[PDB]
Amino acid sequence: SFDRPEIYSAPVLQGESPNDDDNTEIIKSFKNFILEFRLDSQFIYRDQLRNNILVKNYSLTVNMEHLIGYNEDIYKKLSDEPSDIIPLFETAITQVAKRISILSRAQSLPTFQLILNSNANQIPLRDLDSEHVSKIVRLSGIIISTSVLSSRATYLSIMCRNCRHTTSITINNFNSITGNTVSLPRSCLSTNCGPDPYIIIHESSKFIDQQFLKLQEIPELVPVGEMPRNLTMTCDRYLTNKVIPGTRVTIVGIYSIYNSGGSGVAIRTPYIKILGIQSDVETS
Amino acid sequence: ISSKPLSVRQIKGDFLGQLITVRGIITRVSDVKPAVEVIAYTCDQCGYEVFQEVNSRTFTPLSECTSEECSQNQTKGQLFMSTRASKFSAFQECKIQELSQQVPVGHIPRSLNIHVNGTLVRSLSPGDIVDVTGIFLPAPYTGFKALKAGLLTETYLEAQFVRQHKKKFASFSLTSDVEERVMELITSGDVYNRLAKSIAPEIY
Amino acid sequence: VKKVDDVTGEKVREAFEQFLEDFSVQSTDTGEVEKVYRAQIEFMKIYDLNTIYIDYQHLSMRENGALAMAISEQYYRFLPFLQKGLRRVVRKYAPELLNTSTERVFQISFFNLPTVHRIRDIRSEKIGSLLSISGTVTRTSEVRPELYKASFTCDMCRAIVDNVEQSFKYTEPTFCPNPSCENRAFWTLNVTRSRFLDWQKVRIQENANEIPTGSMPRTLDVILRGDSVERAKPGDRCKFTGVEIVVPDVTQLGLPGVKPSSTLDTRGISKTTRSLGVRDLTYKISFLACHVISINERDQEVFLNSLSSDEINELKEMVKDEHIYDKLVRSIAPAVFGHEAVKKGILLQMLGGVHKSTVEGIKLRGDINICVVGDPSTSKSQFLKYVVGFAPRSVYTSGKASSAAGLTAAVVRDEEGGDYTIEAGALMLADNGICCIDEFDKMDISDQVAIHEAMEQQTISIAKAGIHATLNARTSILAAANPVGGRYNRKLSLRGNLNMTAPIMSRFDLFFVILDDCNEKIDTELASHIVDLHMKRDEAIEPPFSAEQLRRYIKYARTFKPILTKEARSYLVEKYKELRKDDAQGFSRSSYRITVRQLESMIRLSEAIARANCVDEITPSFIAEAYDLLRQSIIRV
Amino acid sequence: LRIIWGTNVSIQECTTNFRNFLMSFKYKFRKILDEREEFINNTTDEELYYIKQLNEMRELGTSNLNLDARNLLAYKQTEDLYHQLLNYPQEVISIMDQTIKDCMVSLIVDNNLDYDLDEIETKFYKVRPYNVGSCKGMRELNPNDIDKLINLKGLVLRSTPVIPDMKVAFFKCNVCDHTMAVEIDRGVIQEPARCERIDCNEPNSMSLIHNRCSFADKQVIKLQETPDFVPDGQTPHSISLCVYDELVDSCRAGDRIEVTGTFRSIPIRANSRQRVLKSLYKTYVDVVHVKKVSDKRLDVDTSTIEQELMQNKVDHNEVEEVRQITDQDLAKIREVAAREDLYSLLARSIAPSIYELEDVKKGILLQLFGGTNKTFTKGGRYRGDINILLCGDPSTSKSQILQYVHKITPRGVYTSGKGSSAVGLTAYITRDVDTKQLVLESGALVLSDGGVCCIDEFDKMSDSTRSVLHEVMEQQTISIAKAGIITTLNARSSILASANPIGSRYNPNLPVTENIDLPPPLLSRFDLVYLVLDKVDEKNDRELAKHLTNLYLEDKPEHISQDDVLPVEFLTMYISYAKEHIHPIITEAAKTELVRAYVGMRKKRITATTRQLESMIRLAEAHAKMKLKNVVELEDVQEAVRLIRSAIKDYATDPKTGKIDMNLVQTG
Amino acid sequence: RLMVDRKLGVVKNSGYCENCRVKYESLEQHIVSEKHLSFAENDLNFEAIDSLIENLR
Ligand SMILES: Nc1ncnc2c1ncn2[C@@H]1O[C@H](COP(=O)(O)OP(=O)(O)OP(O)(O)=S)[C@@H](O)[C@H]1O
Ligand SMILES: Nc1ncnc2c1ncn2[C@@H]1O[C@H](COP(=O)(O)OP(=O)(O)OP(O)(O)=S)[C@@H](O)[C@H]1O
Ligand SMILES: Nc1ncnc2c1ncn2[C@@H]1O[C@H](COP(=O)(O)OP(=O)(O)OP(O)(O)=S)[C@@H](O)[C@H]1O
Ligand SMILES: [Mg+2]
Ligand SMILES: [Mg+2]
Ligand SMILES: [Zn+2]
Ligand SMILES: [Zn+2]
Ligand SMILES: [Zn+2]
Ligand SMILES: [Zn+2]
Ligand SMILES: [Zn+2]
Repeated sequence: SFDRPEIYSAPVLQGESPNDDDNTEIIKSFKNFILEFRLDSQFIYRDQLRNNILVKNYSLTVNMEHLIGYNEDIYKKLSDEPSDIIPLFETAITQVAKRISILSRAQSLPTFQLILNSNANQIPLRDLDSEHVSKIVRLSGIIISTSVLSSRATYLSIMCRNCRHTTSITINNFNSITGNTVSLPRSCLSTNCGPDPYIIIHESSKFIDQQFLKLQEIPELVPVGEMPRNLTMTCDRYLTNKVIPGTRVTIVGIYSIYNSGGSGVAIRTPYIKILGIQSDVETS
Repeated sequence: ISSKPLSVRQIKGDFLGQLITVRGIITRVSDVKPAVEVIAYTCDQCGYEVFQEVNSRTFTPLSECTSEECSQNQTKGQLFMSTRASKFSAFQECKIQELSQQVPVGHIPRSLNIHVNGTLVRSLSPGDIVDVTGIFLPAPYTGFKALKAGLLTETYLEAQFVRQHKKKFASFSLTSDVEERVMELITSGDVYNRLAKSIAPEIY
Repeated sequence: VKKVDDVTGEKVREAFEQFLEDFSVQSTDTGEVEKVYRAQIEFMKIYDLNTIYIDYQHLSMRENGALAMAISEQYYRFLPFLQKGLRRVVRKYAPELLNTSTERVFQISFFNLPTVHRIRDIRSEKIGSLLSISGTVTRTSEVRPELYKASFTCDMCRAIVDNVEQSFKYTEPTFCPNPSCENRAFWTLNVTRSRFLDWQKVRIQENANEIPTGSMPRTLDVILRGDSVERAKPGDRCKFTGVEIVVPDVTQLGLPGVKPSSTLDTRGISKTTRSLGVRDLTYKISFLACHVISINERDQEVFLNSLSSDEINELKEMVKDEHIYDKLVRSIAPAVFGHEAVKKGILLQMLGGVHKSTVEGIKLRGDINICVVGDPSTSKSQFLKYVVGFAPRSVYTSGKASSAAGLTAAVVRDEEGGDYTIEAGALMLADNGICCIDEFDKMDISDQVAIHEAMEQQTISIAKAGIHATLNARTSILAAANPVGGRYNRKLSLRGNLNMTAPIMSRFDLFFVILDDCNEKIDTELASHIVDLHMKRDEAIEPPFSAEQLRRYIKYARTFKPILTKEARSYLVEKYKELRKDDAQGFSRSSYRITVRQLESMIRLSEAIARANCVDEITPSFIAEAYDLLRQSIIRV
Repeated sequence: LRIIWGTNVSIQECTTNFRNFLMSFKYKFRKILDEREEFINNTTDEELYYIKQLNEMRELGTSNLNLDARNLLAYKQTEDLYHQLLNYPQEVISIMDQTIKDCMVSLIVDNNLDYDLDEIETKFYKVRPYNVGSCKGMRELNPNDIDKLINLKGLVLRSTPVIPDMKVAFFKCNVCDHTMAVEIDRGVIQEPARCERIDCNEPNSMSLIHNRCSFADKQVIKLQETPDFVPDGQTPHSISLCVYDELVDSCRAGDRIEVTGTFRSIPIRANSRQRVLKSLYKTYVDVVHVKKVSDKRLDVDTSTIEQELMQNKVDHNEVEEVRQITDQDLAKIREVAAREDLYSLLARSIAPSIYELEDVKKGILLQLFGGTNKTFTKGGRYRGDINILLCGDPSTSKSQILQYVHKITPRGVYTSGKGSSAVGLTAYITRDVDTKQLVLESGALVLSDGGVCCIDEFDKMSDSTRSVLHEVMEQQTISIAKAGIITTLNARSSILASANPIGSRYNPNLPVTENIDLPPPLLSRFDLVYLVLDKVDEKNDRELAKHLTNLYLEDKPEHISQDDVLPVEFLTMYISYAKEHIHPIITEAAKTELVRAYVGMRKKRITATTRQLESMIRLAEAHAKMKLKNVVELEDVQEAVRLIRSAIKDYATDPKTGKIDMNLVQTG
Repeated sequence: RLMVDRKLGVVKNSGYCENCRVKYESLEQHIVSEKHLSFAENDLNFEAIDSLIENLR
């Protein structure tokens, strides 16, 4: 009738040489970029993060050209493997934000969202080949649909049915996907109870907003006899309810894939995980 | 309450979790072995020392590092035991038994397991008639599985203090009170005859 | 894929090829240059043998010793290359030997290594290297089939992949023959379509002269493979040449120290955010022998044919000798002084009679059993000491240091949870030899009954643990005993002097009672011999025949079937009558009385004497000599 | 700077201190340390000790330096290095090995010697600290003593065969036959999960080739603790020692050894199926040094370990089996052997604290010397082991004489007669708790091989237990044929038996054989039967009472209550030298005297068998070996005959009837 | 790899001495040490220089 043995660690020695690709080196370099970047003798990102913390806006807006001006290699990493590098940037923002918030409360916050925008060259919606898959693309267009906000679990408590084993599943990343990559466990995880024995305790879970937008190539630059081409986009948290249908926008996103465009073999439906929306001057 | 001597039979499950004193005779003492409490490992990748607490009879060693750096990274480090950095306890498992004056009529005395840890080891030897004060604690069941009806638990006594009824001649120290008593014996005179005649004084 | 080639392996193979082809030897004034190994190859071609015998002495000379180092030091590495070189040499010279008459498996059998190692000289530096050891065989396995070239069927592609070489352990293949399947882990072994070798596991103990002070004998498991199986039998001291290998040993769990372990490398593996693969690298040293030599003869002519001419010269001279019986007796136990009847009995026992089976199977036995009893310090154990160390397949044991399971076979178990086995007893390691039991009186009654079970039927039945085997123990028992009270009683019968039970006492053909007396001259002369035996070492021993030629003569004389002529039958009857008349006379008071067992003792003693004289006909003088030898054994009370 | 994490050890400072100690240590430092400044001789205690040792190791080609740990206490700079070595043996010993290599390189280069430096650089030099602090037994070590340099002392009972410990794992590709060779790291070998060749990257292509890996020697030795301090109520303990790569097979069963090694603890897996360890660790010792020579003990019989000695030369173990005799010590030995009263000096040097028993202590000395071992070129063996029985009146110091010969002999087991069994005295089958297997362990008569087995209460042990001693006392072997063990085991052990006559008093009415009450077959095997009688003589009482009461004048007595007695340190060395280097050869005059005397004795009463002639010879040889004589004259035979006659008290025994004339006893 | 600073756990003239083959932290204690005094008092070590002292004079 004893308790749960604990496991803990402490740094004693230098380990193996910090390698540049290590997630912890990448997080350190993002943290240094956030804390040390200067634009016109101003720590623009540090001040922006602090102000966002004060207004309870748990997100950071970053221009990727500023990242080019700081570290080109890890800009390459972000622009070529966004799905693996964006969570590291969000972790760096979360650490810096925790430090800033605790240091500023004397005269918890969730994982921060990286809303990255850019002014680089934009790929036309008709010029998206299969080489852009799982990569950061900038593409212009017009929003023709904005779905209702849907609730996505970012932290949910679960309990086994034929037990009372309490567990928590945290979703801080991979919130932008048509499917659900992380589901409830198929076993009790207390190691028989059965398949999928967990139920969600909804009064102790945390949820976030998601929205489906429908980008379309502007109808001015369309072939005379063909359908204008549209593209599904998914945004979450602070990128929701930012634009209305009919708004001409510049979308920075990850050109990704989901499985559902009719009769075909091994074909897939492309979409865009939105990392930032840049609305232009529109109807007031 | 914690010092009134109890027999092995008188220690029921109501006394479980309490600090209690058991009066008995020690019948078997094991060798002082190193029982691991917090096993330590070193990781050659991140340079961390990962400590895993041990609570039961057996434990499963860690294979991959669980420190901040390795958990955050994708190339985990394989971590090796560090015996010198691990936390060990001098462990003894003594067995106390009911005295003949405590066993009821027609009964066989029953024994109790005493778990001696730390600097308290080597304070109990077989044949010692002692008052052992310790925390009566439960242990996971170790009997036959088919005979388990519920959450049955074994019990032991995590020894905290030992009082010897008959102090050993080797552990004699000439403190002040020992000295005053010896002078009050000597000054009375006739030590040899007094001590001889005091051996079984009803024998004549 | 470009398979990696072992450059030094190819070089060693080429060096072995030239060694096999171009090696030459100079004959001893009987011919010119002869190529030994090409002749051996054509020999094994004609006689369809599978094993080629390579002399290490011959191999050392070639390549200024560079082939020698590599083969002896890295034998496990260069063995396939040696096999390839031998196969190529056979393919060019005598190309019809490469077929079974699928493929012939070839056994390269190195021997004549410069040094021989003990069991305790075995060290882990020499793993996978050629070397020679020596040891006394205790247990041999039944030859068993070992998977050599397995055939596998894939569950996806039901094709048949063959010639899957099983090096040392069960190994499934990695790639399917059909390109489409792309399977590696799922296979089935089909046993008929597989190939096998012969495997025997010998257990060898340390030799009695190699055990250190206070230590216990060490045991090793030798693996005989190919044509070397059944070449070693329990009791024989054999030297093995082969590879010192390692085999898994799970019993090393709980041993002190950091037992090695292996884990899969988890870097360069591309996780996405339990694959343990942990094994125990605990091994024990075993031996894989490619050559066994010991360090069925009943036919006379085959024995004389395979024997050196000079030894024929001396053997026929010994036969031509006139007092060959007396010289043989004087050559038995030269260290002992003056007990000549006991030496005669020992010589006849070491020669033996003939085994005769009746129509219904009474199976009369022709092994002389001798008991030596007497006063203290009369050389009784110095005759048992002499017999063990001279007589082939002779086993010495003591009364109090023996058990019924140590003399007869036992049912033992090496591993808990392992099956049971029969390890051979003293009465079986001395099969067709002599079991010298010293202090027979000290032995327990149950052990005596166990030995009785072997003296009656010359067989031992063990029905313990699910093993119901009937083992045969054809042994002669030379026993030494002390009378009750520690001193012989002249006024008491032989039975009253000995606590030995009557069922045992009956099967002893001869009872030699040795008594010491305070004779002036005899004591002066025994003492001179004891002190000269102490001053000198072997110059004080002057036997007419050395142990070598005496053993050769006995080996030759054991091949005869003596027959008694017609007058011998009647004189045997007359001598039995004379023994019966001598017994129960009224005043003789014989130590042990006479019956038809004495008559059978006389027949086999006469056969042994005929063997001693090396004649196939038992002259009546031989019956007279046997009668005298038997009669003088009985002591009047 | 830069000390090691978890230790006080700094590599630079420890290396500098150890190098300074090696270059500038003289044994006069330790002689000052041990408060023995008046033993300081300028000739050999003023030379750099370890410089000479390093030079000798360079010349001899050896690789192991035997460092006396207490020497580090003598030097001022290494007073802390002693504690660092004791507390952290691993790091400190590694630094010491490196420092030895640097020191030898410096010795070769700085003195500009001719010696090649290639084979020095590639040689691995090792340090063997032995004389660390001797205390705390083995059971008094706490978990805080894990990984510390401890010193045990005990008896070797058993040793497992050579276990291969993998150091390099040899893998091979099932596809392209490409091989890497992984190195072990703290007992873990990283099995490759992919072929490192860029041509093929098959995941599970690699397979371990067991017979092509690199292995090292490991051996587990079962030791019985014989601590200096034994707490009340505890029983003898058994521990497992681990010897590695040169110390394998250096210890045989029955050896009394002082072993210095690291006190280690390992977690033991509960089951062979799953990987789960037990929370209760198992303790053992990693052996770093073995000492088999005691300065108060006879050297091991070199005639029994010749194969072992020369196997030790091949193994380059450098284990000192026999003590070193210097030229000065040899000269002193010769000078003492040249004395006129050498026999009486050596006899009274045996057990100086036992009262005068000149013949008992003269027989004991001859047994310690032993006869001449004669091996036959054509096959045969004579052993000079002398068996002595001490039958006598109770309270005669028979047991104190067995206790001295047990303590002074190199090997041997002290038994009590009724506490012994026939199986117990020979090999038996036991069960190991580590391997859960059935193994063979030696008996008292086998563990005593090469030494003296002391058997107290020889009369109380039964007839069947006494049966096993016949073959030992005559052939010096045990021919065992039992289930699982059929072999001849060498048992070349002298037998020192003690007994009292029936009725616990030597009744003069009964003859000698009635009192002794032993079968002729066993009483013949004894080369010397002593009748120790407690006669009432007033001067005998006067002097035995002064002797006993003088031992109580001072709390710990220094016994010099004689004319002169040699120290046990000198006595053992003299006896060992005589045993090793002197092999007496019988001369013709000795032969004639031997035959004369044997015939004279060969003329109820105790019998005189042929074995008595063989006790004469060896006894004479023992005497000839005592005086360092390589030949036996008639004086040695006369002394042997006189000792045989006086042991049984023939001068007070009537030839017709075996009565002892109590008035004729010569107690003195 | 395991090295850490001495802040955890535990006379400017210092250097080697080719005479004694030992490193010293203090000149005034090396020259008064046992081995250095023994080396200095032994005239056999200073032999070839002894040729020069009186070869010039
Ligand atoms: N169950 C049994 N029944 C009869 N005889 C047996 C039995 N088991 C062993 N034996 C005898 O023991 C001999 C040894 O052969 P095996 O038992 O096959 O080998 P083994 O010595 O047990 O070796 P391994 O290790 O089992 S291959 C056999 O030839 C039989 O004489
Ligand atoms: N006739 C003899 N020839 C040679 N040696 C003899 C003779 N008689 C006695 N001896 C010696 O006397 C001793 C006899 O010892 P053993 O041969 O063991 O006698 P034993 O008859 O077996 O004695 P028991 O029965 O065991 S008391 C040895 O030293 C022999 O060498
Ligand atoms: N000659 C002696 N020299 C020295 N001490 C002696 C002597 N005789 C007796 N003692 C002492 O008195 C005791 C008797 O000696 P023990 O060794 O007990 O005699 P023992 O011959 O073994 O007695 P038994 O025969 O076994 S009852 C011991 O404690 C000795 O110290
Ligand atoms: Mg005998
Ligand atoms: Mg006694
Ligand atoms: Zn559950
Ligand atoms: Zn780590
Ligand atoms: Zn397939
Ligand atoms: Zn490969
Ligand atoms: Zn100096």
